[PDB]
Amino acid sequence: QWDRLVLNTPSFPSNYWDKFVKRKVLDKHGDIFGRERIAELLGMDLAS
Amino acid sequence: VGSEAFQDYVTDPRGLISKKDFQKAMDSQKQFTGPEIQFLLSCSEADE
Repeated sequence: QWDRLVLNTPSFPSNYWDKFVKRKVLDKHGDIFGRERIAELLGMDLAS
Repeated sequence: VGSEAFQDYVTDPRGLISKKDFQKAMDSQKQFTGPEIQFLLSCSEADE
């Protein structure tokens, strides 16, 4: 329940080797549960 | 159908879904090809 704060932050994968975990989640679960919902949950800008 | 993105495309208050909405929603899930999409449309009840 506490980890939800860090999902939509722009600096989630800091002190972690990869920085594209957001994009991998969007590519994996985006087309089932909703790409726009993934963007809202992860604080992602699809055009940007 | 159990997925929630399909519930996003569903908009009529009484349940149900337009054939065009069905086509684009089941295309956005990106699991069925064009022929299978049309076959599901054919197998649907397709009430007037």
